[PDB]
Amino acid sequence: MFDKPFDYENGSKFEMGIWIGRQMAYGAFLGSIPFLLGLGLVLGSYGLGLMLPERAHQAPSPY
Amino acid sequence: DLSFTGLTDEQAQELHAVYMSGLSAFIAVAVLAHLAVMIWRPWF
Amino acid sequence: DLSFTGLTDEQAQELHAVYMSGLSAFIAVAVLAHLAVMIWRPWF
Amino acid sequence: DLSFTGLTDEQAQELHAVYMSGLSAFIAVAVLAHLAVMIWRPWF
Amino acid sequence: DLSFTGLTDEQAQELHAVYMSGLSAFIAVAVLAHLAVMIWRPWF
Amino acid sequence: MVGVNFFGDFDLASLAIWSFWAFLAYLIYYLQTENMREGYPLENDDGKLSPNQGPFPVPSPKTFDLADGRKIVVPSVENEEAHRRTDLALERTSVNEGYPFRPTGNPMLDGVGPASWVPRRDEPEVDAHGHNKIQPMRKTEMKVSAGRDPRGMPVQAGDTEVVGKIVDMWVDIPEQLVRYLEVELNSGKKKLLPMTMLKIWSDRVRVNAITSDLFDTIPDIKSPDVVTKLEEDKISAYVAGGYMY
Amino acid sequence: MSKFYKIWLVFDPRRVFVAQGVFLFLLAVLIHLILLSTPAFNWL
Amino acid sequence: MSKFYKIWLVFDPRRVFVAQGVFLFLLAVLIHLILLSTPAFNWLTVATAKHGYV
Amino acid sequence: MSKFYKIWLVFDPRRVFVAQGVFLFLLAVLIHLILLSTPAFNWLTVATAKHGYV
Amino acid sequence: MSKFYKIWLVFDPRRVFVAQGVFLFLLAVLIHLILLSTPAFNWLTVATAKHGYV
Amino acid sequence: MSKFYKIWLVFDPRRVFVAQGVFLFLLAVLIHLILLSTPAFNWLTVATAKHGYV
Amino acid sequence: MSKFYKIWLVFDPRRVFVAQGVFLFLLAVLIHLILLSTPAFNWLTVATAKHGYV
Amino acid sequence: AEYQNFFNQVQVAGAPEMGLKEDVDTFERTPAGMFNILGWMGNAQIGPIYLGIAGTVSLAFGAAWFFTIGVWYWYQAGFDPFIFMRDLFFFSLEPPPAEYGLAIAPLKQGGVWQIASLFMAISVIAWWVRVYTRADQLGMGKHMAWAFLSAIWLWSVLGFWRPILMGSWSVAPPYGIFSHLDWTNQFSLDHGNLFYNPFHGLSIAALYGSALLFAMHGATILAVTRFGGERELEQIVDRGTASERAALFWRWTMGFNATMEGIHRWAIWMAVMVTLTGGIGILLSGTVVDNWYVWAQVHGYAPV
Amino acid sequence: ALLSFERKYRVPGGTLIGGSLFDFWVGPFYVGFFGVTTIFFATLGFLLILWGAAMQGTWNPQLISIFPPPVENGLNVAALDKGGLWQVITVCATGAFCSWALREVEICRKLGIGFHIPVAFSMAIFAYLTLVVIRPMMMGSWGYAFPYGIWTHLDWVSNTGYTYGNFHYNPFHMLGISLFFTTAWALAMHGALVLSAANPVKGKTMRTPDHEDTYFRDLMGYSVGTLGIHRLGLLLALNAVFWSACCMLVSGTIYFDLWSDWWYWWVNMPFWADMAGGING
Ligand code: BCL
Ligand code: BCL
Ligand SMILES: CC[C@H]1c2cc3[nH]c4c(c3C)C(=O)[C@H](C(=O)OC)c4c3nc(cc4[nH]c(cc(n2)[C@@H]1C)c(C(C)=O)c4C)[C@@H](C)[C@@H]3CCC(=O)OC/C=C(\C)CCC[C@H](C)CCC[C@H](C)CCCC(C)C
Ligand SMILES: CC[C@H]1c2cc3[nH]c4c(c3C)C(=O)[C@H](C(=O)OC)c4c3nc(cc4[nH]c(cc(n2)[C@@H]1C)c(C(C)=O)c4C)[C@@H](C)[C@@H]3CCC(=O)OC/C=C(\C)CCC[C@H](C)CCC[C@H](C)CCCC(C)C
Ligand SMILES: COC(C)(C)C/C=C/C(C)=C/C=C/C(C)=C/C=C/C(C)=C/C=C/C=C(C)/C=C/C=C(/C)CC/C=C(/C)CCC=C(C)C
Ligand SMILES: COC(C)(C)C/C=C/C(C)=C/C=C/C(C)=C/C=C/C(C)=C/C=C/C=C(C)/C=C/C=C(/C)CC/C=C(\C)CCC=C(C)C
Ligand SMILES: COC(C)(C)C/C=C/C(C)=C/C=C/C(C)=C/C=C/C(C)=C/C=C/C=C(C)/C=C/C=C(\C)CC/C=C(\C)CCC=C(C)C
Ligand SMILES: COC(C)(C)C/C=C/C(C)=C/C=C/C(C)=C/C=C/C(C)=C/C=C/C=C(C)/C=C/C=C(\C)CC/C=C(\C)CCC=C(C)C
Ligand SMILES: COC(C)(C)C/C=C/C(C)=C/C=C/C(C)=C/C=C/C(C)=C/C=C/C=C(C)\C=C\C=C(/C)CC/C=C(\C)CCC=C(C)C
Ligand SMILES: [Fe+3]
Repeated sequence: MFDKPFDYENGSKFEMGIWIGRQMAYGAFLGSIPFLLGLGLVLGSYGLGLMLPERAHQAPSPY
Repeated sequence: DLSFTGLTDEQAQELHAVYMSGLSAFIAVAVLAHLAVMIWRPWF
Repeated sequence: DLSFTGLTDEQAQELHAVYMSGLSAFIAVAVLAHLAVMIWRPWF
Repeated sequence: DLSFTGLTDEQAQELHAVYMSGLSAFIAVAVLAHLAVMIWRPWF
Repeated sequence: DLSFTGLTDEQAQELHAVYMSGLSAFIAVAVLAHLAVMIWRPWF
Repeated sequence: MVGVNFFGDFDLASLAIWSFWAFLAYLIYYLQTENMREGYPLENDDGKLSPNQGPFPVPSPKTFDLADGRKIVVPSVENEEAHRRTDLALERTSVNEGYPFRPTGNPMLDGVGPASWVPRRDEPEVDAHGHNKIQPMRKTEMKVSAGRDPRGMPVQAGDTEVVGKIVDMWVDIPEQLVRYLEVELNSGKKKLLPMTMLKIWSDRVRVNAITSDLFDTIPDIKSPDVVTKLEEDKISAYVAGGYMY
Repeated sequence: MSKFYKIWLVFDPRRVFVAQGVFLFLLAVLIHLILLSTPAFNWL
Repeated sequence: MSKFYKIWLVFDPRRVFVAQGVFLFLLAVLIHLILLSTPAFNWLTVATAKHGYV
Repeated sequence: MSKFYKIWLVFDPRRVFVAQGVFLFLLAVLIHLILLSTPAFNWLTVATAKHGYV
Repeated sequence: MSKFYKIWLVFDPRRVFVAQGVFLFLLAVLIHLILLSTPAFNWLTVATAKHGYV
Repeated sequence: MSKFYKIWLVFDPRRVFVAQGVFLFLLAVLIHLILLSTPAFNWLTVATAKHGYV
Repeated sequence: MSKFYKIWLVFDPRRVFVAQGVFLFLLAVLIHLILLSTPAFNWLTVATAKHGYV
Repeated sequence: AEYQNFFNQVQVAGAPEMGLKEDVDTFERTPAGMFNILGWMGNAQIGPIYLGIAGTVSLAFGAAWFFTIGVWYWYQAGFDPFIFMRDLFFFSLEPPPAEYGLAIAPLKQGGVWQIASLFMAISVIAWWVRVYTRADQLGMGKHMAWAFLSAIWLWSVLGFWRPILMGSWSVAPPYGIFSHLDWTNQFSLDHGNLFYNPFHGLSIAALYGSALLFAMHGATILAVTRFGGERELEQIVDRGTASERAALFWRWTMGFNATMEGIHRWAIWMAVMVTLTGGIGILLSGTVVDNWYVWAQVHGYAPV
Repeated sequence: ALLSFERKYRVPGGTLIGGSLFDFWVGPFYVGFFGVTTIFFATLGFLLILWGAAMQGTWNPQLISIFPPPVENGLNVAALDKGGLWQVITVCATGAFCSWALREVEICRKLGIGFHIPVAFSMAIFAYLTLVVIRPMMMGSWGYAFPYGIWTHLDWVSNTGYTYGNFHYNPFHMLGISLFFTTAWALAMHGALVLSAANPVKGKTMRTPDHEDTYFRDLMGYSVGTLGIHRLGLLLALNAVFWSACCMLVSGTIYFDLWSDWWYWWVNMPFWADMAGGING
């Protein structure tokens, strides 16, 4: 529904360019899925820590 | 006629021409962004 | 006359010619970048 | 002749000639690099 | 007159001849390297 | 023996750890060799002997003694030949190795890919007493003790259509486990549906693996009350192949 | 060169276009994350 | 050698191209990260010292 | 000796070429990293000392 | 003895060659590492002392 | 005895040869490491003392 | 007893020989290590003391 | 949305299976019953159990050990049932002090501990004999007994062999919930960060590997239950598509695979290794190495 | 090379991304798009660990250690020589693990089997992300994650555990320990039982599953079954990892004192707290 073949025979240049753009946009969305998941994980954990008591951010360093 | 994709030679040429036009447009946009950044904050 | 990939001799020659053109372009760009860096910040 | 890989004698000879040419080029480049390093910073 | 591998006596002889030539080359190179090390930094 | 060294800093702990390293190397070799009793020697894409066979040699043959007098030598030519499929409807997609093989005809009907079946022995699996392990519940005295009884429920396929009704269940008698559901199609034929590839709702049995058209070509059992290992393999392969096909 | 279009005779363009989109997005993300490391170019 | 083209008679170009692309991108990223790990050759830190904004 | 070509009668070139490529890449990377871990032969460190980068 | 060639009537050449290559590489690496861990025979350290690199 | 050859009627020659090679290599490595662990028989240390290295 | 040979009618010769070899090697190594841990019977220490190696 | 085969959708039950006779005395078997709650994930039958001599000895002496610990706890509570519940996890039956060495100690000062330990040892030996003999009478291969022997090895190193080598029963762990955790922590503290014991690391690697391997094997078998993959023995003698698909999954994933029979060899050795290496690691602590961090520094895997 | 039964299973289809672009094998390894990404991430992580070893100055494999940025750095992207290399390696590891799971999903789809293996692997991935991402961010800094070293991360484990006294007293920790022990015990029993059925006493025919059920019913009065034992092993391992993750999640975020002190609410319940006698007076 997102990755579709192109009808090269009986196909205009403008449609070909739009199709290449759509394929690359779908690829960009697929590549954005892990970036968005990681950003959400990090920021949500940080926000939850911000909502934690004050002692959560004062633990001794394990090194 | 060596083809691993089911594409004819002329179809490949036209597709490559369209792809290269888009690539040049993308390069131009990237160059504009780099010039803006260089004016704002040079890294050299 | 062995051919593991099924390609003929002339097909292999044409593929190698195009591949060497691409490699030459890549190496030329790399050489230009290296010369620019050597002028900007020598490491020797 | 004995052949586990299915190749013939002459195919093996041709492949080995090409492989030896590649190895010779690699060794020549390595020797030049080692000479340059020895001139610039000897390790003996 | 056993053959677990399936080779004939002459095939084994040819294989051994090539293997011994390779081993002789390897051992000669190792001997030269050891002589060079002994000259440079003896360990006895 | 605290601080007592055999030589240098080598003490009892060092001896123990190095002995363990040697023993672990031997154990890894032994475990890898014991797992090479099936599927070897290796072949190429044309079915011919592969030039490379790996660093681990195939172990010496071992024999399994069956209760009915049959002997199985697992790393043997006979064992490989008995389980080898023939006349596979497959075609190479490339001259190079490592590329997939293309099904020439109907992959589900031809039994290739995810619909592949193995030619197991054409006899039913038996228990220690010699009785057939899997029998229909009408031939036993078992009763439904929990869950939902699917007998009499309609069968809905993956295309949202009714293809028949459940008439009986097939149970692993030694394990007291339901393994198959018997369905009477609207055409009057009876088929066997694996329990592991269906869902039992409150009012229906849903089979999403295959559609209505494929229910008629499910492989059949020769005898109405006995299912053999080969028939089990064929039915399971056919039903599981519907997810891809 | 002018014979680069034959790359579309090797790899099917649509899948290649999807993969290129993935690669370009991830490369841009990586470059932005690298820029965040230095305060001078930290835009946040 | 003029006979190096015969490598395409040995190796499938598609898998070779995939491996070459992965290898070259990996190598470029590795060299850039090595240079960034060295403060003397970290061009961002060099620009920071040269222009003096942080 | 000039009968070493018979090695290709024993080993398939494709597997040998792949193994050789992996071996050479890993060996070159290892030697370069060994030199980099030694400040006497770290060329970036030598250049930094010579040109006064830090 | 001139009958050592008969070892190839007992052992398959492919596995023997693979094992020999791996064994020789590991042995050479072991000897080189033993020399490197000894400062008296570490050629990099000796070169550094001889040429005053560090 | 003169009829020790009959051992080859009991054990497969290939497995015996492989086990013997592994055993001999491990034994030689162990003895060499024992000697290297003893300063009086560490030939590298003796050479260092005699030739004035380090 | 003149009838000890019938032990081979009870136990497989291959297993017995392999187990005996492993057992004998382990026993010999253990006894040698025990002697090496005792300085009064460590022959390397005795040689060092006699010849004045260290 | 597909059936994951974690729980049975329907249960069936007939007369319970009373077991094959073989060379087993059926007079020692109890009656059997059903428990439908256990039939969702496994078998609903609480089948017959063999009584015999080894089982009776093991039950009697294990109950004696349990009741000895219990009556010691009641004595520590001063007959108070409320104190018994309040401090149940804090009660401890400690070994004799180091002054008494390996000799029999007074009841109040470790004699009760020695009595409980002897009862426990008798029970464990009887249960090992039971495992071996139940395997033997059915004609099976004694693998369970050898697997149990590794755990017995670790258990006896903790309580018997290492105390004998150290010269006192005091170094053995006590009988208590919290007290034996404290003993474990104090052992690590006294022997210099047991993390740096190489056999401790091997045992941890084997435990992690046991969890990983059981996860892999269970997921693989449940994945091929479409083709009757859990019938492992029949797949061993008559290979089906389930075994082939499992082998091909793991071969395509990591380049090598197992067989339906050899995967269980992997499993048994991985599980045996944790106790096998742990016993050695514990036995080396205090008798050969008394500070594992200094030992690690000497042997090149701790910083100096 | 191929196994003797492998040819009929190497068919096209089952990929998630790219169609047939990467639908091929390299030796025994199926590649796919996620295999390409896995090889990239794994090689980059390995080479960056080697480079961090070069910066550290040690080539001993047991002494190499890459440390996260200091606690004072917060959640910022650190300099490569000041903990940023650890962050890059962490990103590479996460990418490699996720790509491995998705490649396993593709292989499952090609072979027509279930996804139990990738789900179980995702459980371990969740545990790893808990130790390196979730807990350090809830504590406000990347500096609370463990380092990448064979024994230095053991030092991290020791210090983190002793931050809260004796870590044995964490209840979720006790549950995870019990589950891991049970998993090892069950694995030993299952392997031994299957091998003893497959390798009977010499002169006896191969044993049936009825023999296994009879054996475990004779020994302890209950048999779970082959399907049951596989389900139980999988669930035991998954629960062990999940409860270990929970034990680490609750420590340092909502609990900061000694767990041995946590255990004293039961003792200090007022209706028996002052009752003289016993251990706690
Ligand atoms: C789980 C809670 C703690 C922790 C606590 C401990 C403790 C406590 C111990 C270990 C031990 C080990 N841990 Mg740790 N470990 C953690 C997280 C990790 C992670 C990770 C990315 O999540 C990894 C890869 C490791 C890796 C390792 C191994 C070096 C070793 C044996 C494990 C094993 O066999 O497992 C089962 C897996 C298998 C059997 C399969 C094979 C796995 C191989 C052995 C992994 C090798 C990794 C290699 C050294 C480095 C990887 C990167 C390279 C670039 C490839 N740990 C976290 C922080 N770990 C033990 C040890 O000996 O330490 C010295 C030990 O005592
Ligand atoms: C601060 C505490 C110390 C420490 C101190 C110790 C000590 C001390 C010991 C271990 C031991 C173990 N530790 Mg450690 N350990 C620490 C940190 C860790 C960490 C971590 C940080 O992640 C991990 C994963 C481990 C993991 C492990 C195991 C690998 C190992 C053996 C486990 C086992 O099977 O036990 C339990 C299993 C048994 C005791 C076997 C029992 C066998 C008998 C026959 C069965 C029970 C008897 C009878 C039937 C009972 C009644 C039953 C009735 C039905 C009621 N440790 C730190 C560093 N650890 C042991 C070991 O081997 O170390 C080398 C050990 O003795
Ligand atoms: C490979 C190492 C792993 C392993 C292996 C292993 N253990 C094993 C086996 C194997 C292979 C067996 O064959 C054997 C077995 O039979 O398993 C079912 C056993 C076994 N491992 C056991 C436990 C066990 N294993 C453990 C560990 C492990 N065992 C390792 C992880 C642990 C841990 C982690 O601490 C424990 C607790 C048993 C279930 C069993 C051995 C049974 C046994 O020895 O019984 C004799 C002991 C007793 C009878 C003690 C007393 C029991 C009761 C407390 C008696 C008192 C109560 C009375 C009956 C009722 C009172 C009611 C009211 C009046 C109160
Ligand atoms: C139920 C959870 C249990 C489990 C499950 C599990 N793990 C699994 C699977 C399953 C079901 C797989 O299918 C999968 C597999 O393929 O197994 C063969 C895997 C796997 N479990 C593995 C290991 C492993 N599992 C562990 C734990 C467990 N896994 C849990 C107990 C541990 C522990 C406790 O330490 C380890 C070490 C791998 C063998 C494998 C996944 C292989 C993989 O991801 O491959 C791609 C990545 C690489 C080849 C290398 C990447 C390297 C990085 C880029 C750089 C290094 C980064 C790392 C953080 C450094 C760490 C240093 C250490 C000293 C800390
Ligand atoms: C750590 O290392 C760092 C990050 C520091 C440095 C490492 C760096 C690297 C290695 C960076 C990049 C390597 C590459 C290889 C980057 C990308 C090269 C390419 C090949 C980019 C391709 C851009 C192509 C693009 C967007 C597609 C353009 C096509 C667009 C729609 C579709 C074509 C349709 C076109 C209709 C017509 C429109 C155009 C006009 C003029 C009308
Ligand atoms: C700390 O302990 C220490 C390390 C000090 C102890 C030191 C220990 C040892 C144990 C050192 C070494 C012992 C050995 C055994 C060293 C190696 C001896 C060998 C066996 C060297 C082999 C050299 C063989 C070489 C190069 C191979 C020559 C073969 C070359 C190509 C292959 C040609 C044969 C062919 C090609 C097949 C073609 C022919 C046909 C008919 C197809
Ligand atoms: C710190 O120091 C370190 C550790 C980093 C040192 C480590 C160093 C290394 C290992 C450096 C590099 C070793 C290599 C091996 C570098 C790369 C050498 C190569 C071989 C680069 C190749 C670049 C190839 C390039 C651009 C060509 C791509 C080819 C193309 C566009 C053309 C192909 C398209 C085609 C042919 C048409 C074919 C189809 C038809 C129908 C004719
Ligand atoms: C710790 O120890 C340290 C690291 C310090 C030192 C230890 C060091 C060692 C042991 C270093 C290295 C030992 C070796 C043995 C390194 C490798 C030497 C080799 C053998 C290099 C081989 C280079 C081969 C090269 C370039 C050739 C590749 C071949 C080619 C281009 C030729 C292509 C061949 C054939 C195309 C196609 C023919 C097809 C037809 C149809 C005829
Ligand atoms: C109302 O409640 C009643 C009174 C009915 C019962 C309540 C009972 C309780 C509360 C029982 C138990 C609570 C506990 C906490 C039991 C034990 C838990 C543990 C953790 C036992 C751990 C033993 C742990 C280890 C290492 C022991 C290994 C023991 C050994 C090898 C045994 C050593 C054997 C023999 C030493 C020494 C023989 C030498 C002589 C001189 C006799
Ligand atoms: Fe199993």
